[PDB]
Amino acid sequence: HPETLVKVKDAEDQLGGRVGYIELDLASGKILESFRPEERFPMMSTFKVLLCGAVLSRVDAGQEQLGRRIHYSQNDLVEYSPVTEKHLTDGMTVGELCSAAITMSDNTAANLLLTTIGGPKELTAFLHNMGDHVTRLDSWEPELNEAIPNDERDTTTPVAMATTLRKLLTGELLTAASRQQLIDWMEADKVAGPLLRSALPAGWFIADKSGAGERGSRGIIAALGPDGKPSRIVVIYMTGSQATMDERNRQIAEIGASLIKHW
Ligand SMILES: *[B]([O])([O])[C]([C]C1=[C]C(C([O])=O)=[C][C]=[C]1)[N]C(=O)[C]([N])C1=[C][C]=[C][C]=[C]1
Ligand SMILES: [Ca+2]
Repeated sequence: HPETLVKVKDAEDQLGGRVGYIELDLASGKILESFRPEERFPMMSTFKVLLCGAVLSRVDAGQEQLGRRIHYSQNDLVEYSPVTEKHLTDGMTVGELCSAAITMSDNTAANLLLTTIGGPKELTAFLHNMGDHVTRLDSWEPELNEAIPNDERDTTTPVAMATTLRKLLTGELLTAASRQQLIDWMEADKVAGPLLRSALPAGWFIADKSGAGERGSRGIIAALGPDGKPSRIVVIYMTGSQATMDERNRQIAEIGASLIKHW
């Protein structure tokens, strides 16, 4: 496997569109390497981690409980809701909704959680308020996956997302319990098998969240490291090609193989 930045540029060569990449040291926050760090990419389902950050912040502020059961109708269901579609009678707790949104990419679960915080506008305010003046959520699922227009809506940058993820996971913004719950959900991710996880050696820790959108869009955010503990943050986004799902998966896995090999 080639050097990581070479592999990233190669992925872009093969896919077309743009590929963005950043690797951060978790302990220090220092940027180790990057490519297109400050360019915008659609967040796609990766936003669901930030959403649950906002939910946990409200729990920490005594405004929400993870045990609170939410009921909803079949009319609330949108595409890609593999968990929520199974609980129309019994409903789901806020904590269960976050697990579904993060670990299964459940869209209705995300929408229901957005409602609890006051919508995409309030998620953006939450981000602005913790120091992220770049990332913006403008739409609900499943419209936010349009990857254009309109036009910088529903976007982040690799460095914005990486910095914000780091603050959520290790900063004093959330309580220790809440930081732990957020990473626990990400560690339990069920649908990112073919991505960074495919290149992960035995004994390593990974907590991640993937996403997919229109116009060749794919992405992953991760905290990972050897010896069962995370030590670096990795964010990879891609958009603006006609690449099939399999090919986009392959390039991300190959970037992963590279950054592990050249750790
Ligand atoms: B999303 O990325 O905001 C959402 C759900 C989804 C997540 C993942 C993943 O890897 O986490 C993947 C596939 C879908 N995306 C969509 O709702 C989008 N319309 C979509 C749905 C199916 C396949 C591609 C895109
Ligand atoms: Ca290029």
